[PDB]
Amino acid sequence: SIGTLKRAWIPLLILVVVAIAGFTVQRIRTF
Amino acid sequence: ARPFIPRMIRTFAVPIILGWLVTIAVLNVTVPQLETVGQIQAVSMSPDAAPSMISMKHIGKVFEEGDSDSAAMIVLEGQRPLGDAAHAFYDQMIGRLQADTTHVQSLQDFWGDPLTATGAQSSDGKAAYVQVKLAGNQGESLANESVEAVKTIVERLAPPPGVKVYVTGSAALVADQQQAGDRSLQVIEAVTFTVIIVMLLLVYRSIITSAIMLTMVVLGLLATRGGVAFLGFHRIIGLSTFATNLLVVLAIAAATDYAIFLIGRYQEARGLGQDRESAYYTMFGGTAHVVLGSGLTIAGATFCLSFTRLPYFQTLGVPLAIGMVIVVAAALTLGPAIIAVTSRFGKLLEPKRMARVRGWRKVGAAIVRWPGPILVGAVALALVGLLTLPGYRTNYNDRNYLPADLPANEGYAAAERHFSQARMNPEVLMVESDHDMRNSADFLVINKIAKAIFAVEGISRVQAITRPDGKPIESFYLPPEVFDNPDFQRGLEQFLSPDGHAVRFIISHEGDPMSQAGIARIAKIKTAAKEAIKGTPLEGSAIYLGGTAAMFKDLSDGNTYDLMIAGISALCLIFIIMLITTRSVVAAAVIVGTVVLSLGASFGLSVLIWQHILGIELHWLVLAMAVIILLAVGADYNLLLVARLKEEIHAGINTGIIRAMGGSGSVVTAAGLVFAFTMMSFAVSELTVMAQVGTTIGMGLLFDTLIVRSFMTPSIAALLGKWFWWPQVVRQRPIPQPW
Repeated sequence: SIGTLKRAWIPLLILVVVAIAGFTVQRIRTF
Repeated sequence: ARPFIPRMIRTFAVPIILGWLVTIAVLNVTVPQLETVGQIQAVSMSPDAAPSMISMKHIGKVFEEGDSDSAAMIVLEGQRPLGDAAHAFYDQMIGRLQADTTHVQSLQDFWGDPLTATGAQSSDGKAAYVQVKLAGNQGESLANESVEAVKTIVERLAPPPGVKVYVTGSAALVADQQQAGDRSLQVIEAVTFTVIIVMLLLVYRSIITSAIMLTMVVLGLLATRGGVAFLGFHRIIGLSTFATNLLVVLAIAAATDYAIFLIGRYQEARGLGQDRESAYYTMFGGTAHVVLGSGLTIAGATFCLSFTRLPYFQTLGVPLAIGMVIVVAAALTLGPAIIAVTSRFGKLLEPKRMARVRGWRKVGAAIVRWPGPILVGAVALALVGLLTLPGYRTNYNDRNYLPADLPANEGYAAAERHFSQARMNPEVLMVESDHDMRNSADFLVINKIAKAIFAVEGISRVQAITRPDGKPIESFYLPPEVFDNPDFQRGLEQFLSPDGHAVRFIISHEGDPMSQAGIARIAKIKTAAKEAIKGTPLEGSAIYLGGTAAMFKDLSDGNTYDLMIAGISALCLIFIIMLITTRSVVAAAVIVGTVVLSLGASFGLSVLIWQHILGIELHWLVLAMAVIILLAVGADYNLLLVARLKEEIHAGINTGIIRAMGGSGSVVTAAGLVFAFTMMSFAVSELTVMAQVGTTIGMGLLFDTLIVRSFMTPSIAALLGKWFWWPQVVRQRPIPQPW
């Protein structure tokens, strides 16, 4: 339903941003 | 009505003030200072995973010469070719040095041996040198005390007439650089204090109010210093002098920012014509969340800075995170209390001769009516800044960033007069095989290795058991009967491994080993050795390259990757906080873009001023610290301005922009100018690295505050209009009202 995906867009956007940032930083740390 | 927190902080003002005073008093009396704690608990500079560090450790282990990377040189020069009295002095010198065991782990004796004396002595015979290995890795205090001890042993005994003796090498350089830094914080501090006071008197044109603001700044600084010192004293967290320096500077920056924010908001509210209480309540309610968000985002970014793989940055996150937490708590609790008690007592915080908000409303009117031209002009200046960036070179030689009167510098100069190379910074290469190298065939292969390494572009001297003086430019043959010669036995014990499974070559560069070319040369050295051993029975052996050049190459690579990590983390956190505070994706995207553009332009401008005109290249610490401070301070200012804009957007967007300007542009500009010029006062400093950092940060904040933040961001806001708050829906102007 739209209710849970438009009331919770800020938290999910923050979670995805943190997810990609963490993935890329973990990938960089091994260089 | 009156929210809980502001009342709880107003009613109990005196108890909170006394609590803070007693807490700081205890923290600073029962604990040493930050600098002493950082001294007693210094940490290494080179990460353990660096191939240079591993190679140095392994070379030391195999030859039983210690497990430390530190080293130093003693150089003898005379007005006449060195004679037998010089030899006697030198022999007594090495005896006295090797007598010590807790400081000098091992000593490398060439000049004594007549076989290698030709390689250990200048061509004209007026100079000689020896290498002693100290105790305690680089950056540790053990190395400093060890080199001080060696220097005193040197100066205790009287030399022959006509010869002087000096101590040199990287160890002496770092130690005496630290001493010079210790002794070079008096006149620059005096001028800093006077510039601070004049600038404050300029901003407030009063003596009492500047006094109160300085009171707040100093109490906050003392609180953070005492807290971090206490936490680090009991080995809870790790510290280093670099961390202490940055912590102090950032503490002053944040403390002055928050103090001016609170005072300015209170003063403006008073100017609007309210009493002495409602003004306190409105300033708290309008600034507290901004302060809290700014502080916590800075703390989070600085903590995430601890996820890297370079000691200069890894050991730096936790101290600043805790320091910023302390600063935020102080500014939130002591601050409002002190304003309340000061304002209640009498007439001390009052506005007079107001001429700032009028001018800033005028510039607001200018920036709302014609956003196109102003935006394009600001972009033009930014491009003028940016185009100088791509041509930018760095320097790793720390010698020429210090005054010329240091004893290490004079020993260097005395070394440069008789030697045609940079013999004070050698390198060592080691090849380790699984069989004995003490026979003719492996000696021929060693000669091949030495010859191949010699022909590298810019390698001047290469010393090896085959050619002790450093010029392997001939055909050669070593018969197997020379191993019986005791002098050859001393040579072997000097170069080959005692078990016979290794050899090492001592390589000296041309010109400056710690410039870009010197750093690039070491990879070529390694490749040349690998190709020289290819096809011979030594094929596939292990190659270890130790020295200072390897250290700096690996440090540079780590620096690049670590800068990327920190940039990504900081930009993500700024985006997140903007999104939370304003609830727009476009606004956060615009602010992030503006920040990146501003940092690029400011660093390009600094490169223009220093690298091109003045002709001296920048260090790299300059880049790191400049970016850290600029990021933090810019995040703070941007967040305050965007929050204030969001506050008064209901009566149209144009009126909102002009009122937000007239209300907070003055405050942000005052804070930016005060800190920028306080950082510009470091130009007159003698030390070039700290002068460079001060100037970079000062110019960065001047450009940021006067152009990027006062003309460029409000112009973008006014130009984009109602699409600056998407996905929220806003009207570009309210319903018309009847006359």
